[PDB]
Amino acid sequence: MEIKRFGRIREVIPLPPLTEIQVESYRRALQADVPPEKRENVGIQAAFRETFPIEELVLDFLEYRLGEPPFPQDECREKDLTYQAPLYARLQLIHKDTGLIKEDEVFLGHIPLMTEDGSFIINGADRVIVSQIHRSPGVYFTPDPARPGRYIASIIPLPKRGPWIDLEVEPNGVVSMKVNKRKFPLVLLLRVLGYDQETLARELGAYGELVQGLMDESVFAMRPEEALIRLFTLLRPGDPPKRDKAVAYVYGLIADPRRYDLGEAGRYKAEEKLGIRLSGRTLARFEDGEFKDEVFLPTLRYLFALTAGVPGHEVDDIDHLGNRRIRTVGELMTDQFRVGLARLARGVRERMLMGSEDSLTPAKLVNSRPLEAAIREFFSRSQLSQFKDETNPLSSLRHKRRISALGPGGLTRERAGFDVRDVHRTHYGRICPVETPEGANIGLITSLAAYARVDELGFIRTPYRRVVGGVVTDEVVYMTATEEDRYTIAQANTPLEGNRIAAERVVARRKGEPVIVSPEEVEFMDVSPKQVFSVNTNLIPFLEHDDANRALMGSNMQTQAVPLIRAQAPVVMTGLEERVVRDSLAALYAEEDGEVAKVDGNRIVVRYEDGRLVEYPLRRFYRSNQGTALDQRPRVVVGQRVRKGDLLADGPASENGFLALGQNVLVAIMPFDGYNFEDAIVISEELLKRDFYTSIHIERYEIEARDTKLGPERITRDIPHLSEAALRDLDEEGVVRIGAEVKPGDILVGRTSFKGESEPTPEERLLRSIFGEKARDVKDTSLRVPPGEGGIVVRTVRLRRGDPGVELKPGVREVVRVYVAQKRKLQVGDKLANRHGNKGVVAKILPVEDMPHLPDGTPVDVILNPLGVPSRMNLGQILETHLGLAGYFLGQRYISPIFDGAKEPEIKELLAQAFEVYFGKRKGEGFGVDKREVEVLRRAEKLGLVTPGKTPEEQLKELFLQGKVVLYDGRTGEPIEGPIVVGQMFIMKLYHMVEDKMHARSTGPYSLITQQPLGGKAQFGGQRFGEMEVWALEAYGAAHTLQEMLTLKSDDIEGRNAAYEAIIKGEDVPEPSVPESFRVLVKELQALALDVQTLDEKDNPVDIFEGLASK
Amino acid sequence: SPVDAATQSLLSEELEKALSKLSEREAMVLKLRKGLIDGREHTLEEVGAFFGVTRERIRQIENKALRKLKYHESRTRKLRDFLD
Amino acid sequence: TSVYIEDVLHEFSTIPGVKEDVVEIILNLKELVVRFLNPSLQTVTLLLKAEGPKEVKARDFLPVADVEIMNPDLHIATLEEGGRLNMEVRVDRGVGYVPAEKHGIKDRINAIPVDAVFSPVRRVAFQVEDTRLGQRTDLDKLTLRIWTDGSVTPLEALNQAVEILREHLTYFSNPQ
Amino acid sequence: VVGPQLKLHQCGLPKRMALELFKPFLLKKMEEKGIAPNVKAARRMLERQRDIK
RNA sequence: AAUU
DNA sequence: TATAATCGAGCCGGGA
DNA sequence: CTCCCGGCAAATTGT
Repeated sequence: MEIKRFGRIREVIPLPPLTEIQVESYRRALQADVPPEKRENVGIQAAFRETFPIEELVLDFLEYRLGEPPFPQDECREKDLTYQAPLYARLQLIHKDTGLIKEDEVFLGHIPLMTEDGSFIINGADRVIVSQIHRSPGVYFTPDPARPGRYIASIIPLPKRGPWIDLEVEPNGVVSMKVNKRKFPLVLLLRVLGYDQETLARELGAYGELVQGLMDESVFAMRPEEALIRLFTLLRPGDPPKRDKAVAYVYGLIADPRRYDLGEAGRYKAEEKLGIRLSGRTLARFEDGEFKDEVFLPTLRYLFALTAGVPGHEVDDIDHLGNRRIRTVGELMTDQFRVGLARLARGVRERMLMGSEDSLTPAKLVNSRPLEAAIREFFSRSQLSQFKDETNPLSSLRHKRRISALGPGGLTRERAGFDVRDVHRTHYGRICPVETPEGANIGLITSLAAYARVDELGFIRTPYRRVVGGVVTDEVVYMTATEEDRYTIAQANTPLEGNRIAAERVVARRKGEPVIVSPEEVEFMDVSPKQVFSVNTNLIPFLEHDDANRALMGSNMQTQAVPLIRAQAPVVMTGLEERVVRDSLAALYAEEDGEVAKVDGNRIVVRYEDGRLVEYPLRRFYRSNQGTALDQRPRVVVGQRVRKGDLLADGPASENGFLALGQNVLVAIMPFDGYNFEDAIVISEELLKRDFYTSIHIERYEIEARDTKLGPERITRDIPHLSEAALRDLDEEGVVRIGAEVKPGDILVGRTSFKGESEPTPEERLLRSIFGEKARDVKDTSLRVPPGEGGIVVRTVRLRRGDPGVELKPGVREVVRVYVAQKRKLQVGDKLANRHGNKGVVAKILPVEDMPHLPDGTPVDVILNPLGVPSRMNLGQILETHLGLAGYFLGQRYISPIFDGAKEPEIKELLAQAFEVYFGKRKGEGFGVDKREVEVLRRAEKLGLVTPGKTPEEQLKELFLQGKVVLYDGRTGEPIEGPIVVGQMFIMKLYHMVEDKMHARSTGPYSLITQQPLGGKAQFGGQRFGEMEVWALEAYGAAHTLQEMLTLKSDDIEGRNAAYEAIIKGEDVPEPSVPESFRVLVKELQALALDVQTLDEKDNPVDIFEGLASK
Repeated sequence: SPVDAATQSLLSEELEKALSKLSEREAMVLKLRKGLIDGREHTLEEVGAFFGVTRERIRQIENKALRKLKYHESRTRKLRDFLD
Repeated sequence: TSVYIEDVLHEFSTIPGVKEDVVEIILNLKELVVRFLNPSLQTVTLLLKAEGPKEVKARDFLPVADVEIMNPDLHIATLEEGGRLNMEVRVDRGVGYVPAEKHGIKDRINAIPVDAVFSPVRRVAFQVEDTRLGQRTDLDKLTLRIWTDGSVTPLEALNQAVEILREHLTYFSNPQ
Repeated sequence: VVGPQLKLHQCGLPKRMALELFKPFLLKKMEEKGIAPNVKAARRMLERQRDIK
């Protein structure tokens, strides 16, 4: 079919590589493909130079190398292994006394590798490292909230790489410095740096009242040494002020490039704000035996001039995106590497004391356990290392571009107010204003804008076009927020003739503030509207018509779309849906030009120009993290001539290379008999018939057989007391056969466990004895299908001990995994959504004959209630339908970009051409206007919809141009009394499916200490009837209902047993007993040496333990 | 669990209903041999000492006791469902 | 209603040499329109064996007496050099839409039950137009458009429809 | 899910949910009707989903 | 981290 | 059982 | 005043 694209905007540059924030960051950290002498000092390289040399014997760092991975990516996932490279380091040991040099290359453990698409494999599971926003290091000046006319100067280093410093000017007039919660007069520190009153008096004197608050006579009376000892006694009480000890403490706090690290970005921000040059990343130096100042005097100088109102001095906006920077994967990982490196150094010095002080190499001196643990800790347990969202290809693409303000070195959820969550003006073009979580995390987690890229310092830059004179260049400059505030930036839609600005007045920005400006004043221009929003937001056509709160839901919900076997691209696209599939890496493309040699379900073989025969295996029905099926399908045929970059296979949720998150269905907007109520959705059974919204899902089942003190667990087909019906589908070994249909209760893997010591009860001994089946040594522990699950068995993996290549955790003989697949047809309770935030659960499935239908017999697919539109103010879905109607008859799909889209006249033109096909066909076939079409036309003209006095064809066309048609009720045959909006809409089946959520429990597992039911469906849990639920029962005055919740249905052990027995005997449930959790409370208060006594009306003790606890 | 408490209780009650339908002398031997009394499964020689008879005599009343037990079971179908 | 492909254990399988996965192959078999000439024949079993670089269409099914394939051009599987496709498809007569989970029909162990859309009727519209007997006005002219897959005829449909409706009106006979 | 046809005092309750929620009651009724020999046998019949008549 |  | 080793490394309200 | 301790919605799921 035809693809018609709208919009007049010529975008000078394509979207950047979308995972570059991930891919480029880690490559930069490892530099594995760079030869060691040419590596720059960054990432891993910089970490080594910081930890070494290790003094105390001196151990020095030469170079490192990364090996090749022990196992490929597919293999790691199979075996629950981390995808990683061996790290080695060449170290030379020197004895400073002797001169002796022993050198060896020591093994430091493994480092995890990033895959091509920017993710990790950590113990078999795919993970993503989320970038972290935080305050950029540098020197900031903020207004003091208490005293309006005064200011605070803060010197902030990288997280955990030094303390925060505050320079406050107290009301008494002296400049105070705050470090580690302790305050003192800053003058003391100035003297330690070697400043004398001559230098300080003459330097800052220009500011009249301020220089005197710095002057303290007693401090000048003492040399830098007396001042150093004096300060140390202030900061560390009780520690003897030994002269070598004070240098050591103070040096480590200020001048040590090992214990105090300003950023590289910190240096630039400092150099730029104060107009100085830093020799390094420390606030001071230890040079020529004394301390030599770097930062403090320039920072003190700026503070005094600002309080005085000196021109050229400003306060810093701490939420400005120039002062807030991104910590990418590489930087985050390197930080953990540096910590692990420092612990290993602690280990070196302790080994340089014990055992032979002579006979030591680097191999005996280095224990890498501290390093392996630090990295394993970051990847396994960090708050920024998250389980990959791979529900659909877009899920993972969005995850990698997310920005978190939480995690180790940022806010807590109870610790962040409004300012951080707000949308700052500098977010324009950098961080998306729409795509953020609804709920507690709103504004803390955000997403990178489409055209944004993070530079080497960690600041987000966004592209703009140069405008010189009135000419718009094609040169794009990626700008930081700080640099953007200098210019006047015109909007991207400002009219153009050629490269010349064609409007006399343009809409532009100065510091984000909107302003109207002449073409002479235009320094730059936005590249595109797409640059303001995230990738998800950019997939919403007609976004300009949707209220943001709903567009937010639209963005996020595409993340949850389940891959459909029939998945299709939307009939109205934004033009980004090709790039997302390509950068996602689900789809497979041709490397160079060539010819297709072979096409299979399992593989595609291509003959290139090179003559070389390249084979691309295809991932078929593989189970993703969320159980959606990632499966690739071949899109070319044998012998097809393909070019470089031509599509070879479709990934999941892609159709001919376009993102397919859903289906295009014929929708009617109208109430329908209350099945539409309050966002519910009505669908045609025709959708299931043709397998729309059907998705494949795979669940993984696992079981271990382990050594016990009672003897081995065995995986066997021999299970005590089981029929051949129950074992039918198990193979020789006890594993369910591939292909069998398994239903709840069915055995997946047979297993036996040795009966404990209190073996069969004497009751059981005698019962079995009666039947002459002597009691077995083992019990049936087999893995079974959980309630509500089941499907077709597609795979089994078995891993024993003693088979090549596999070793399990201690005690585990063998591990068996069963992969079970299901084709899920759409059903009542499943959740649907469009890209505009309209979401609802399927409440009714009508037979095709009940569905409203067009006069020519075509029934609609979905009926959405119009009551969902007006309050939500998301009208893009309406425009989507009109253009979708036109496309249904013209057989075409459209690209309408955001904010430069199809407009009403253009949609009307397309609709007229459609009407010609929808109607002229009928008139030629020998059919005229319907009687009922006339009745509706009568009522429509009463509505002012059609012009009175035109022919029925003319009026039906007037309605068709409003996107409305005559609709017949399939029940009656009578028309709907008014014309109804009908068209093609793009709707997704989200990951929330009743099959997953339905749960019920009579009785089941109980908790150890409280004896209350466990929680959650997976444990067969009970529902929590919490405080507020108890209030409800109380307000109803339902005392006996409530007491049941508190006793027989929970932790009253005696009561629940008796209550169950009564129900199976037909008796009424007995009166309850003491809840066991009260007994727990009583004993816990006794453990606190508090005597809690239940007493009767006579004040005599009542024993709620029934004699069991008294001697 | 509530189910288990119910199940084991019902089983103890049906077992006793069947053992009272045995002579006292031949029901006590079965209880001593399967451990329902004292928790231990007594040897054939020990049961001989407490009823003062021969090790073979005690084996004989256990099989006839167990056989008579088996007969009452085929008749009332009471204990069959507890075999799981 | 059911499919057995040789050396295929379940629906999520894939066949060497064949481009389509089994899910798509069964999706194509759901479009097969199969007419039973003998009214007494309620179930049959089509056989297909193909190899080599050929595109299997519905014609390649082995002809069976009293059975006509109304769409012999329908694509089934694309096979490539060395690709071998051998299957047995069980076709039944029935009513309405009976999904695979419902009937669960398997001729043999490795059989894949298939969702059955039995109804031969593809589309139904009816026009109501104005007419007169020249004295009286607002009379109705009724035109029923009926499309079918060809196994049953638009007219045959209409008679069965009328016959069903007639038989239903009988049910009003015995009151209580 | 919305249930327009319900009277105000009613709700739609999935049969599979009700079988679990009412399971003890259901066992007794399965005994009165000859559907199972006794309560213990009735529960075993509900355990496997293909065993439910 | 999700859903309401 | 014996060279000698000798001091660590988030905002808010309310009540003493 | 300053500081020190106590608070800071519910149910559900997921690796």
